[PDB]
Amino acid sequence: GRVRTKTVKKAARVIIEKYYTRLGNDFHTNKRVCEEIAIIPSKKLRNKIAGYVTHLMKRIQRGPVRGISIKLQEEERERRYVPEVSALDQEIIEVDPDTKEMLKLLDFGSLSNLQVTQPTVGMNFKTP
Amino acid sequence: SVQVFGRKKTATAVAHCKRGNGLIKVNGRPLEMIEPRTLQYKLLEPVLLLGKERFAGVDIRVRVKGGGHVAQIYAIRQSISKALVAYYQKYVDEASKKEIKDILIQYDRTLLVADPRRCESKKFGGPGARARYQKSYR
Amino acid sequence: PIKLARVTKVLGRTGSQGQCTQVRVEFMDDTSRSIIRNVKGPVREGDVLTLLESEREARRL
Amino acid sequence: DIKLFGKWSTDDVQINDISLQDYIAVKEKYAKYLPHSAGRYAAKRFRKAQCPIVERLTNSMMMHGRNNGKKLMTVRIVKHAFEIIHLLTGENPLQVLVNAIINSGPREDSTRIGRAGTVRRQAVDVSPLRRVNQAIWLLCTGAREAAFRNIKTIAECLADELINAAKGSSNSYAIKKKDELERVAKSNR
Amino acid sequence: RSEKPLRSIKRIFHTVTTTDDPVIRKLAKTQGNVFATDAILATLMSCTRSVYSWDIVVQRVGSKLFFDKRDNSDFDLLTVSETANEPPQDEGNSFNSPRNLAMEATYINHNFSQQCLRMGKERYNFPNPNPFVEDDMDKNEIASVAYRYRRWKLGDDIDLIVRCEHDGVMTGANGEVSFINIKTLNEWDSRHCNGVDWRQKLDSQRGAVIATELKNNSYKLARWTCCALLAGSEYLKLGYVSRYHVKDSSRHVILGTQQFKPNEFASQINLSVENAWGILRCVIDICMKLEEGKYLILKDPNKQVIRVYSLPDGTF
Amino acid sequence: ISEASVFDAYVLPKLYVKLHYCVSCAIHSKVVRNRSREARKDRTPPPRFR
RNA sequence: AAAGGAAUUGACGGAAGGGCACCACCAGGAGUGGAGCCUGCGGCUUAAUUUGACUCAACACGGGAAACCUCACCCGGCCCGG
RNA sequence: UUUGUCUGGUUAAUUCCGAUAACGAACGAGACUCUGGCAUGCUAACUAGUUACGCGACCGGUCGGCGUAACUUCUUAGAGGGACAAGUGGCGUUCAGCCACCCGAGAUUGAGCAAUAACAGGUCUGUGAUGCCCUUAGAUGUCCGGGGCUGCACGCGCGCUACACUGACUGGCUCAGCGUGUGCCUACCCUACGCCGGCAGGCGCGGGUAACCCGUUGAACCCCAUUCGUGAUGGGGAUCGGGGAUUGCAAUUAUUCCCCAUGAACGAGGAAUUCCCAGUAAGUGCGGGUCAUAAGCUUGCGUUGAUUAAGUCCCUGCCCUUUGUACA
Ligand SMILES: [Zn+2]
Repeated sequence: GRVRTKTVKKAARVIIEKYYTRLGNDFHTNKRVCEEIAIIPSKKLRNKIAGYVTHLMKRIQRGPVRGISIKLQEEERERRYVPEVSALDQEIIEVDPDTKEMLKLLDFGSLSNLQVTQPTVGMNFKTP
Repeated sequence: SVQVFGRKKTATAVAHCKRGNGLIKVNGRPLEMIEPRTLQYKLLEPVLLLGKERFAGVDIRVRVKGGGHVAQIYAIRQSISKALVAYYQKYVDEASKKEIKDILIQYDRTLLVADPRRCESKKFGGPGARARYQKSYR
Repeated sequence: PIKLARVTKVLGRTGSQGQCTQVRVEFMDDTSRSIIRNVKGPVREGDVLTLLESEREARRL
Repeated sequence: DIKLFGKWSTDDVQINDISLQDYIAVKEKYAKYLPHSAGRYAAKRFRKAQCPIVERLTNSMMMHGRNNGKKLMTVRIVKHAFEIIHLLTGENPLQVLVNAIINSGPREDSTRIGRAGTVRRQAVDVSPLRRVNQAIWLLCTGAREAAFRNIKTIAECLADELINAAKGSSNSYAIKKKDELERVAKSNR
Repeated sequence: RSEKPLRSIKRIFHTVTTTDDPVIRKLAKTQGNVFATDAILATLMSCTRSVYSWDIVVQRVGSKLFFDKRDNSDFDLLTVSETANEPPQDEGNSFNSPRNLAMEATYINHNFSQQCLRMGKERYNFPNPNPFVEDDMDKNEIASVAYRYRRWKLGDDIDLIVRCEHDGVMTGANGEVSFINIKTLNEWDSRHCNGVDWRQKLDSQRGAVIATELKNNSYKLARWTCCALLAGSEYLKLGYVSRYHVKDSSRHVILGTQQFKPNEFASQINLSVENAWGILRCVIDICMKLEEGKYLILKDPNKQVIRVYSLPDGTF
Repeated sequence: ISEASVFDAYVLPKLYVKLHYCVSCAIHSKVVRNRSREARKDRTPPPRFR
């Protein structure tokens, strides 16, 4: 089993929160990055840290990760909608007539952009 | 001129390969004079595979030590193949090295690539690495 | 007679002692159907089975 | 032109089954000069199938404890047994080994169920790699047990065993036990 | 995983009818009562596996009976993925219609029949000429093809002459020359019909692949080993090609090749030699009792039933 | 059975057994098994569907 | 001088359900158990057959394969190093 | 007192992902040390070698055969480098990861280390570690001498040797590797080579406190020819007689060895059961221990080297969750 333990995937994430301007997608660059940016004892931890920051940079640039901070949103405020006509600009709004009685008794409904539709017959809304 | 080894085990063979009119000698005896003859084709496998024209410029002298007999045979054939490929990369052009390496690797990878397996140690409580003693209950 | 079958998918190991896999077997010889049979031994997809009795489907053991 | 033992062509022999076409490794890539490869083949699931069939054949003759570990003894035995095939029958012996292994793997078998010691068995069928290696085990039994106590030596007995599974005579312990352990799967149904 | 690109090779490809052979017309005078081509007499043997439709003419002139082929037909075109649990159904403007994929198939067959040879060698030549081409053209652009006109004796005064072929030769294992029939299996998109990626899947499992295309391509593959034993071939070779990216057929790539024997290839594809000649003769045991006129043998597009049809006046 | 029926397309009948069980022989017969102190308030019957 | 009520943690079951392990089985191999022999232990005899250990967690274990020393053990005697 | 430490997925692992009144952590696991696998790239060297020479010996080749100038491939061993599930395809609540395949020496090398806390587990026979009780001069201190632990109507266990033709016996041939080597106390050592015997050995000159001498550690199995021919036989070598040598103050209750003789069950073992997943099981020898003499045991080293599985909770134990108590 090759599951990464707590230190090689917490330490890799605290390495990724700062120092994002140095990291990349290739493993052999980040492996050489990791000794200027940290004090790690011997290399098998450092190769495992480099493997997880390469896997995390493989993950992270196509969407949000839960564990990573809004330094991601600093990338999405650094790198990144409405329609032309709004979806609330429709020209006929169907209104079933209890709403029309409400609008008439709120001193509206003299103005007509709406169209009242026919009331339902049958009251079978419950489940058996 | 190259000398380049091949090993399988604590058996170690290195061939001394320099320029000539054709030769193969394993510790002063030629390749048709080695003792196991149910394994005669293993040492002859570059001679049958590459042909005697591919050896046509070299004098190969093989010196072996260590190991058993069969591990010594498997180091002889690997050292011979690495001898010809090291001569071919230094003195012949590299497409000939490419042709000789795909004709040698695709047949058998122990002709060019070593064996990383060594004998694992005995530990206590049993007569081998894994086996354990008979452990009566009553 | 004797109908040959081809494996498309493996459906997990089964049995009391865990010895028998069961697979989806599609027939080749004169017939076309896709059924479950259970095997003894290691299978991969693309294995060819040889069924003496040719009809029986096998749920569980 | 890779020839087995210096003398055997691998170019011409006929695997007449589809199910063992990738599971008897004798054809052109697996043409080797010798039945020794010193391989790393049983280190993964399904790398032991594309070990050559001759290499599996000489390793399965190493079986009992007087003859454990000794490979070149069985290389010598399989060499003289293949020459016994070429002298007694005179056909290509690689068709005799292919015909023995294709013909003698039992196509149906039985499993034990019944919660560990009340005997009610159930019939299922056999995977093809299990058929190939079951066939080599039923071919290496027979011949050693039929040259255990005899004046006959082993090489004639083993080559005759591969002959006797290549043609299907029912003196063959591979064929005899094939029919028996498929007919009890016929019986527990 | 070390593969080589498949180039497109332009040669002139001959589909010659029995009537369009003048040597079959030259051999019409002095021998025989039954004459056809080994494309056609395989299809009477391998009529048990066709799903898609064709026709075969029966031509009786006197006591000399001829099986000739249609002129506006896609009869050489291979069927594709035919016998699966789900066939290709798709439409013409998509790439994977059986219209273009059959047209992809015999383009790919005629490509690899010359691809796996050297042009540079001297050919193994026969002392006879091929008669439907004049030898004075210096373009030399034919494929390597042989034609062998051989003679069988069948009882009840029926003489079966099959116009057969051989398509290649290689140097043998002992110093012999050894005769090759070349045909080509093809892998168009291996996801849909339980399909296996041969770059991945035939590295141990060559035998999964034959079981796949016995299940997919049975009418195509059974026809080849039908004509093979009539050739009496010393070797059988089958070719494996695939397209480069899985949707766009403009490029295809050769992965590798396999070598067989025809009885090794008959029982592995469930061809029994006794059944195929019997359905060969049953049409002939009918059609030697028929009178002169025009005839037709088809396989139906929908149903598993064939007919011998009297063709009325002057179609073919 | 279906190859022996003289009637074409005879759907075979079902067996309607109404079983009462005591409280001792359900936990012997595993029909009903002992549950937690806080999931005893679940009186929805157990699912038979996937 | 407690008997009892309700509730928590733990141990236990001749309860229900999961999980792991070749000190588990399954696929299987070399074996062991039957045979002569070295060796330990139970008994039996001895003046003594010293001794600890008895299911893994005793029985080629005390690094214990002791001819004297080892040496505890027996038969007889010197010895203060009271 | 509980949640944190869990319905689930995943892991060799409370390893992680995910769910979430929990958020962040510590010990154990993992990390770490030692070993194994790679380097024509560095450092390199008469107690290590290669090779171009110079000469000798033998019919261009052979020479571990005798001595020189360059190099570090082979030997030794440091300093760093290197493999990370990193690259690709698929599966996957698109998250842990899992599977497949190239490039690669290498895509689970093996051992040490080992938490909370407990058992009436073993050891007062390792102790000038010991508390008390005991004996303490016709001693249970302490020495010298014969005897003992070795005895056998009989069990149980660890092991060795075999039940043969893949063998046995006789000749030939050719290859290892961990390491040991002259001692405060104290006599106790590794052995070359020459002479004499058929052996254990006798006798003398030498070398060695060690990469120097034993030692190229000329190991066994395996390999190649001879004979034997299914017989309790030429397998089995148990038991049993006379003789020679070595050790030692002393070999009887034969310590060990060799010569000759003798030829017992045993022909592949029944219910139960032991051990094991790649240089693994097993076959086969060689060192260390104990030792004035020394291994059927143990601890290592190598050599020849596979079948079979790539999973399950049926069995056997064990942990966990829910549940019942009048048990603490
Ligand atoms: Zn009841």
